Amino acid sequence: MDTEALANYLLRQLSSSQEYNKKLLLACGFQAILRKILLDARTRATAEGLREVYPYHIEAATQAFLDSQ
Amino acid sequence: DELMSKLIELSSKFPKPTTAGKQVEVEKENETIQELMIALQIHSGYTNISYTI
Amino acid sequence: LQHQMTIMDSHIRTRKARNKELWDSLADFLKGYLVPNLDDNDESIDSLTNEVMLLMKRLIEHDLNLTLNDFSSKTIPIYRLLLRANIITVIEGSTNPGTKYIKLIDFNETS
Amino acid sequence: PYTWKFLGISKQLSLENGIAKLNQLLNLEVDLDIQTIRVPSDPDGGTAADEYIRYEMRLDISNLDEGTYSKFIFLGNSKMEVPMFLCYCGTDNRNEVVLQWLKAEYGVIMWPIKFEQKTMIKLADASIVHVTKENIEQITWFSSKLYFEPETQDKNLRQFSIEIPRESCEGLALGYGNTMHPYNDAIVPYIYNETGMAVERLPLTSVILAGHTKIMRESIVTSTRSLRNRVLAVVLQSIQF
Amino acid sequence: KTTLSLLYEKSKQYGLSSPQLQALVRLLCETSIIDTVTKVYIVENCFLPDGYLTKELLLEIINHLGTPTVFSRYRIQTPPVLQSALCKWLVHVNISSSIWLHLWQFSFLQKWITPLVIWQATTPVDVKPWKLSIIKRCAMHPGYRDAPGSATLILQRFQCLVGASSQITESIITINCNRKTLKSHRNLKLDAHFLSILKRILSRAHPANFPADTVQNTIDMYLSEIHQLGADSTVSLWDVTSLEQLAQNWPQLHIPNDVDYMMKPRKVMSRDSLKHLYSSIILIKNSRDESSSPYEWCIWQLKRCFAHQIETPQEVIPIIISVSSMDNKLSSRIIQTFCNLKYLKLDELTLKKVCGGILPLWKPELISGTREFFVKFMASIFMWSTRDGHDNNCTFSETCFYVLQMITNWVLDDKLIALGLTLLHDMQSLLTLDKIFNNATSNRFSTMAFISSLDILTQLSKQTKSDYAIQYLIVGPDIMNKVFSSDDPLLLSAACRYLVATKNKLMQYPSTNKFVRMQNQYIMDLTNYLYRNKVLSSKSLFGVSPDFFKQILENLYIPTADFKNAKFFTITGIPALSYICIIILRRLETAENTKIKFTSGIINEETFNNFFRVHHDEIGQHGWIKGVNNIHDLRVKILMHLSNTANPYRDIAAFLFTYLKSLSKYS
Repeated sequence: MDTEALANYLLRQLSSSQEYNKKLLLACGFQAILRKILLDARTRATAEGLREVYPYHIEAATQAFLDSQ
Repeated sequence: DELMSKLIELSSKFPKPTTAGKQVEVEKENETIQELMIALQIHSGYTNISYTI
Repeated sequence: LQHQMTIMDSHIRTRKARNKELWDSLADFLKGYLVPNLDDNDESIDSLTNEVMLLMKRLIEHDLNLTLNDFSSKTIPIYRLLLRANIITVIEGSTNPGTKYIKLIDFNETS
Repeated sequence: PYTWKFLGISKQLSLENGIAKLNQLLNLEVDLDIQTIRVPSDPDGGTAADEYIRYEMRLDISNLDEGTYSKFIFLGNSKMEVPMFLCYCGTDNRNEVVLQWLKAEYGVIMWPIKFEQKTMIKLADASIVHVTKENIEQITWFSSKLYFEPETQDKNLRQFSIEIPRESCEGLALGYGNTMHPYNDAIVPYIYNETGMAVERLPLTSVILAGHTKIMRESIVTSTRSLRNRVLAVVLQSIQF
Repeated sequence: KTTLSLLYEKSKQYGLSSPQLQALVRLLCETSIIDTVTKVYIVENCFLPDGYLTKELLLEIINHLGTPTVFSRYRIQTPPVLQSALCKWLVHVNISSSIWLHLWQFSFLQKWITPLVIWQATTPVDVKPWKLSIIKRCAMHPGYRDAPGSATLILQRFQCLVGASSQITESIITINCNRKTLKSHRNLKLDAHFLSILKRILSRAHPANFPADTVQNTIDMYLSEIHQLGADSTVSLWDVTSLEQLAQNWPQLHIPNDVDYMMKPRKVMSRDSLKHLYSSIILIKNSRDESSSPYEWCIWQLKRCFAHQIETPQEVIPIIISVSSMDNKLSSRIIQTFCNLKYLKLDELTLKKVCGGILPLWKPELISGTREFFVKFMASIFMWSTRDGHDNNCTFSETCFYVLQMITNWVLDDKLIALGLTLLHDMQSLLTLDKIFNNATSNRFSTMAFISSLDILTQLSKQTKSDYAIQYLIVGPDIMNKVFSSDDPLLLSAACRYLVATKNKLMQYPSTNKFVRMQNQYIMDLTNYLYRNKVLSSKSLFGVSPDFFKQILENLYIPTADFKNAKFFTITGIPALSYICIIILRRLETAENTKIKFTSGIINEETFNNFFRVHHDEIGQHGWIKGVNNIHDLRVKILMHLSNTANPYRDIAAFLFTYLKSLSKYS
């Protein structure tokens, strides 16, 4: 699934070069924020210390993300 | 066998085979220049890509 | 092998020749094409080109003093072009913020 | 966890003469130990030609893992037609660098090594045996597990194993009497008598001594960080023709 | 469509040369007269090169493959799909190695660039490690779906091709481990229908430039290069790229001391072609001697072959036999070390395959002891076959053929020629022993081996400009009564074919010499046994008195016992030749178009006469062969067919015409 395919997804839920660039940048933002959520999940996984990023780590990452944004 | 005899004779008759610190540094400079432009010209959309030598 | 018997009556010049050719062609390409395309620096392509001469003589040697704050606002787009090229080792410099040090991967390093 | 890979050496290089050019080639200085050992000291094994010379060389910038800990072993003997072989461990590619230096420097040609089924059984016999400070042999028993993998029509018989706990191995060895190589001496004849199966002929894939080592087609895996000397002597004696 | 039709009609038969390709690709990007949907069709259905694309053409093409940026707004842009299609055509058909890496960075081209860069990474020197950082960067970049597998293909080429580098292999493991796109990348398609058209474009006018007959091989090696990836002042010999370059840097070149690499294993140079000459070069640069490195490696692997330690002896031996066929001193060393009974025990097949390859071309620098060494060795292998008792252990016979092929050279040499003769006769005793060649258990291998050795004497007799000792010129009675006692017709053909050659030397000696007297007995007995039929009156048949023959035919049941004796004294009853005479008469009857036919199978006096007496009143007019009126004539006419080039057995009749006067006249 391409980053421009993520832009296509955001286009499908949202609704030509200028709009193309706008939607590509929106896809960049969505991808970066997904990466941020996963990175904060890894950070929470560091606090607990077991093998892998169990689901409540992504959960806690989302609450911290909302509490800071 | 004739060819080997001739080759051995000629090689025996030849001169023997034969400090390059500056020359190899010059070659490193060559590598850096040529490759750096071989990259930048392509990524600059240059109209005539050529053997930079 | 009879031909070498005649050649025995008879190089390093090639290395110097190709180095000087590469240096002058470096200057020619930079002066002629790149900076005129970017058309930044109020079309003062001579001075922007001189800054690019310094940046190039520093990139070629892979000096760590290549820093984004030293890259002027007119040449930060050139750093962006190099980012697109990806030939530059994209160093997320943790030593110093803002003045991130970026350089090309050394073409001379055999491993 | 400690795996190993073995290569043959076509000339009895004096590695100490050339250590410096390796060091500058590898950008580090490697150690080099020297040991003249007498490994097959038992009377039927011999009392002459035992004078193998062992070299320990290591690439340890650190010793946090096998790759950094990766240590080479050269063991040779002048009476041996092909005089010397090589051992190394880990995934580190500096091993390849030193091998390249060897072949380019000493004009020596090198090849990898394989094992036969009888070679595997002899090596397993060599793995259990230990010698005390009083120059007396002793044996430590492990739960052996023979593991075969034949080829048959329509995959009729893919694999089968013969597991032998410590107690059964010790009992078979004692029933055979006081001996030094129980796997060849007692266990395999017992298996053949009970099943008509020739372990030597059958397509053996591995011999596992639980918690001690795994002997395989191309490599040795060891619980200890190092290989005891009889293992290396058996390898060298297997190199030959 | 008219303009495109002209392009189609030209390229389909005229092809498209390099400048024509340069002009058209410029037209596609610079002009609107060609529609975009047709541009993605012209580049792969009309671009038909006469051969490999020249470097400047590729460089000029590469300008089309660039992209606009916030720098290069002014550049006209080819559409990426057309750019991708153009790369796909480039896949169908040395700074360019550096150029094409930066082509690979483009997302939409990178999959099509992988074969192009791989076909530049064709030498250990072309690849550099820092290039993989750029390749790795794209592999790890989001949005480059093809880069992971595309990079892994290039990485898998670098790791095996480089031969000496830091641990870049682990950087391959970082790339996507599913490798979903890499499976297709290592199995690229050449678009056979486009290729098939290109085959004719390469066949119409010109050879030697991507030749038509070699496209399948040329495409296969290009395919193999994509499949096998996962399926100072002095100069190094490895660094040179041409014979001319080797010539120029002769006093600067030095040979790396890495023996194994040289001895075992397209416009850009292929060092395998230079590796064909590395062995010869080393033997010339270094005066070929015991210290020469090719000598050790060939010995070393050969020792491993006999030990069965080599992974594939059949892969190594072809290099060994080819190399060891030359460098006589090396050839001797292999012979001394390996031509012995001990190595026969270890592996007969390799030894017979090996020694048979080398020894026909070998020359002994020392005459003394050579035959004794060979005779001692040859006796052992003979005993080895008989010790086995297996006729399938015919290694003695094959070795006999090989050494006699060598003996041809030993007799082509003016010296050591008596060496070849004595060895020839010493061997020939072995082949003629009954247990190796029994007239009942007659294995052929003995027969062809001997007639070959016998053949050598026929050439030796015809080359009698070089003189010889009368001993070892006549093969001798013990051999000839032996072959006569056998009945293989080719062997009989060889025997007379030898004696006509012996005849050519006969008149050069006085009649009253024993060697002339024994060979006069052969022809007399041979003529009597075959044609004269007066054998019982002879003192002996092949040294055996006739009183046997009458007695041997006792307890020997014959249908027409009225003629017990005369059957065996003719080729028509001599057993192997008897069935031959049936075949001879069948063709004679067919060529004659006889309506009457020889009623019996085997031919003889009573079979002859029996069916004429019933046909006699009309045999006089016509119905059967008109060149015959008695049994002797039928035997004659049986030979008359044998008197021409058609038969392989013609020599038995031709040789003996010279002595029987009537037969000479009929010939």
